[PDB]
Amino acid sequence: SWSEKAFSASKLDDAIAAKFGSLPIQESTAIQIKAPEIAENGAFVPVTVATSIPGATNISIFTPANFSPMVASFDVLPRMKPEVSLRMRMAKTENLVVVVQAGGKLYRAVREVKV
Amino acid sequence: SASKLDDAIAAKFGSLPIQESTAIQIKAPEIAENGAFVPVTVATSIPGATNISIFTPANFSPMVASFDVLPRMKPEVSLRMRMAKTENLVVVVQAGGKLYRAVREVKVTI
Amino acid sequence: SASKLDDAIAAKFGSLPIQESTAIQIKAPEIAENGAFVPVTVATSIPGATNISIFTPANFSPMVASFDVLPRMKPEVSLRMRMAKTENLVVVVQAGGKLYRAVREVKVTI
Amino acid sequence: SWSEKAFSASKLDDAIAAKFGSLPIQESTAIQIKAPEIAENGAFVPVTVATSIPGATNISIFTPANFSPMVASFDVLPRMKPEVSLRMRMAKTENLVVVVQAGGKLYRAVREVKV
Repeated sequence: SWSEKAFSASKLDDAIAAKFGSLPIQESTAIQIKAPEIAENGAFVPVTVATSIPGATNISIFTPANFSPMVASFDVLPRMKPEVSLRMRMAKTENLVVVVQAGGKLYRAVREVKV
Repeated sequence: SASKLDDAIAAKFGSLPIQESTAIQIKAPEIAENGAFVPVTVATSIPGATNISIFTPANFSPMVASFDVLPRMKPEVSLRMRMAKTENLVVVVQAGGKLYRAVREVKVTI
Repeated sequence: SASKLDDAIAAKFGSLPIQESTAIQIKAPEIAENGAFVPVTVATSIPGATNISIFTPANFSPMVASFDVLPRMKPEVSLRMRMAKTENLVVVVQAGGKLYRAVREVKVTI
Repeated sequence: SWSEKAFSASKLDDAIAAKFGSLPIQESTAIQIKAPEIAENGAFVPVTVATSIPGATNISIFTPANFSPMVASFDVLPRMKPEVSLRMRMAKTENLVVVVQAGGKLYRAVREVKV
């Protein structure tokens, strides 16, 4: 498990690098993720992501456990109060990782969904 | 007008068959005030949708948003568009190697 | 890449002959820092130019600026572009029923 | 002359309406116009226009005397510190009128160039 967490952390960093490049990243409370705290085994979990970060031009959603870690990417003109919804099947307890690009900077937020 | 829209669509998606579809929902006010921020929501129930894109052919930037998704996620996008003039919102969904489209007009008043 | 650029050009100008031209000047740094605002200046000496347009095919909005002018005004445009990655600036001038183009790359560093 | 000024004022308002529509307009000091105060008869006058207005997506330049009053229009993505230069022949003493569109609002500035 600890080993698994280290490997899935490794996957995530590479996938972010693959998408945005080697951009400095920070944690932000200006990213809102709403999902159920717990959900049923193998069920469709509604997830909603928003950000109030002004120059946000991309919202990308990563699930580091799954075989392909990037699950969705949203390009938008800035200053449009974007909010994005999707439903994802979830077979095991996993962290959703949201990365927002604004300016030349990445902002990160994470939320766990126990299954 | 149609030429410009098709060019924007082609640059995003390439040369794919496009057809109209009622399986794309666009929620917006029928009419809006000049300068007001308009809530817009777009959704689709098309099963193997891997993209949903929003175009405003009347504007300088004809593509407003693009949502790359995995199949079966039933994507929905919501945003606030400031409206200067009457506008058509064009939504295109890619599923397999087909395009699906819906159009909605938002009238603007003085 | 070229397909996308051509589509953007076609949506602005229609179906006109395009040719490369050294009568379009692009001033930009050879290399830039990631996240830095880059000064960019574009000019042309083409006499009957009625438009000069700036494209960045690598970006979400492939058209950055468009300057409609009367002939003989020798338009020049200047702006600051933030750079996230290496980029090609494509400049297109319309004169009569012909298009004229120049390209310049701006490298970006870590 | 007074009559002329009234008619050229009339032309200008119609041309602005033609371009932007019936949008409320105000005067702004956040529009910079640099041109010679005086210039020689029938000569090419270099003119530079900038604006520091944040959401500026269009700069249009009007010369209300001339037969076609709109002389140039500049569309741009916002937040790019645009500055636009041109050279115009000038046969009589005339006002340059710059209108900037940002948001749903027009901002106006004027400068006279004596010939």
